Amino acid sequence: TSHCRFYENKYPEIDDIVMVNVQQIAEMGAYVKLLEYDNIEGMILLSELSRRSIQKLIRVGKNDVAVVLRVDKEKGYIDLSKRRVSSEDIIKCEEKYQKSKTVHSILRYCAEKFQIPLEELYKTIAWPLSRKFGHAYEAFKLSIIDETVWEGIEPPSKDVLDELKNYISVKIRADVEVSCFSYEGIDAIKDALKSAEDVKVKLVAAPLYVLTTQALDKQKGIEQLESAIEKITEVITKYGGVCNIT
Amino acid sequence: IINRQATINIGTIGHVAHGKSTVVRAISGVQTVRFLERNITIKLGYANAKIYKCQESFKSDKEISPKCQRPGCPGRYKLVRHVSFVDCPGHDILMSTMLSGAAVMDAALLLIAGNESCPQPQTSEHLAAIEIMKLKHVIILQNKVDLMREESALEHQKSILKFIRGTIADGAPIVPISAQLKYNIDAVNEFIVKTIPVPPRDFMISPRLIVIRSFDVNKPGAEIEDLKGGVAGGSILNGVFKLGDEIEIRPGIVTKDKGKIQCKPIFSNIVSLFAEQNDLKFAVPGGLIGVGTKVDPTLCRADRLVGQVVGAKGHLPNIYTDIEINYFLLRRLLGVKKQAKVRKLEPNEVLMVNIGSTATGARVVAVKADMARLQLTSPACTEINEKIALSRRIEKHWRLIGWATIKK
Repeated sequence: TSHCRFYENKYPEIDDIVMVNVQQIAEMGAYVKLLEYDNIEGMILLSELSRRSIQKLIRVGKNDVAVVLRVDKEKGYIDLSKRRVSSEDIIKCEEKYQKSKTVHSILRYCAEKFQIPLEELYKTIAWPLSRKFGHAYEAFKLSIIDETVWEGIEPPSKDVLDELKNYISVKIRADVEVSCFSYEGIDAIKDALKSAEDVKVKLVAAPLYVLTTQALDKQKGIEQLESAIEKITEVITKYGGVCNIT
Repeated sequence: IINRQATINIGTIGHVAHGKSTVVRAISGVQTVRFLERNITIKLGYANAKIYKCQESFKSDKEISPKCQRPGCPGRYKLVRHVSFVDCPGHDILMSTMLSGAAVMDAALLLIAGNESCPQPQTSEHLAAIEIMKLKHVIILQNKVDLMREESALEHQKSILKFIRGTIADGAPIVPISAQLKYNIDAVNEFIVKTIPVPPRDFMISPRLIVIRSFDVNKPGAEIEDLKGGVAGGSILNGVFKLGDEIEIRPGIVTKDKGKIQCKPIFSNIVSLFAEQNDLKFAVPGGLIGVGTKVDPTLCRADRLVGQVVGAKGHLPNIYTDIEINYFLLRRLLGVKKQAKVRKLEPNEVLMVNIGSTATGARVVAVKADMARLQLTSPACTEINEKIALSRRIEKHWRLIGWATIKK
């Protein structure tokens, strides 16, 4: 089950920005669910929505940025307006929304795993991350870089945390052909291996050797493979045998 | 029970789809090598039989099992001999392998099926080859008898008898045996002991080894830091080998491809000997042994080492490109389905000359009457005199003509 607030409180404040996903239109305006503050419905009348084809632009599925004007803190009554929002801060609002979405995504694996309510989890997460630091995504990022924010609250489930970490967290193929005719060859092969392996090198049949080279930043794989090839070439020339590279 | 290796080499001949592998299985138990990396090198496989006698009736004497419980007597079997089988295919295309097998063989087993036609050319050719390559100990075996009538089999036997009279093999025993039903093998075993003796062999003779098969010991899944050396499946006719000696493969190898070749024969030290099932220190001549040497596993892969001579360090044989042969020709051709007359040898023609185990293509330069000079494309070695079988081309594939000896 998906519920609970995004920031700190269930009810929005004055002048704050909220993103809405519209389900149905044309009766009063749009009384639809929120994505920035809880899942309680927020309403716009057919005047504040228009800034400058009026029916076609919104309809079903599309997202709208709106500023909160009137709040009734009793059970759940929120009023929204689209006309007042300026173009300069729209990008910022969007960014905020994205951050919120990311936070929500982060608090789903926990819900899935230990079969416990999501709201409680959210509450337990928001205290050292979303209150002290500012936003939660940045805190999470900081933690991933250097662990300092997870220290504040005691974990009821470390396994979940580990899983989350894992979630948050390149093989290049090469072929070397061996076709020696020398006196000793096995030893030479072994020597070659001792210079080519140390990542993962496997034997298949007899003339073919399959090796997978791991790269850190994708481009780094060319520098090691070539070196390995060179080493291999050096290896078999002295004894009196041949090894080919395709 | 002592773990003694092979004493005498016995070979088996027949035809395609007749049944030889099955017969071998019936005789021994361990499945044949044939039937990419392992086993695949030639046409001959690898099998081993057991000769244990229980003497404490009629035909029932020898057995296949180590423990005697089948005939009646509960006493343990007496050690007689242990033999290695060389199964050669009887196909019209592949015959070089068969020829190679023949050179090492000391005993022969002929197989003819009952239901098929009585005169077969391939079988006759095989017989001729056997006659040529110093073999007289031949046992005739009838394969498919269960699908045949009461008198038909007798008639077939009579026909066979009529056929075999003018040949070198005079007193050849005839046994009817089932391959799929597994019966009458005891009689065969008895015959093996009776008719065929072991020729005198001593330590004094210089070591000579012939390699037929090649093996590489590499297993998928395991890491490369656990490797095994190259194994050369080689049979010995003369010369006793022990663990800790230097071996050389004679004919030569190409290592560089500009620049003239000067590199010596392939030197290798013996690591481990594979005889029958388990490793042994001594190697008694008269059997096929998987000689595991310091040679590359990549070299012992497929069609590279088929019929090549191997010598021990401290002995010098000769390598020839031009060979001097003393030949004798037959009247009519054997192997053709129809019989064609053998023509006189024409100068400058591609003919296949099989000296012992080597499969080489040779061209004729000079013909006199009995002596002939041949030019070889692929290198060959000569030690003493060697037993040679000659093969020519007339229609599509190779046909046997006669026998030859090196005059040196």
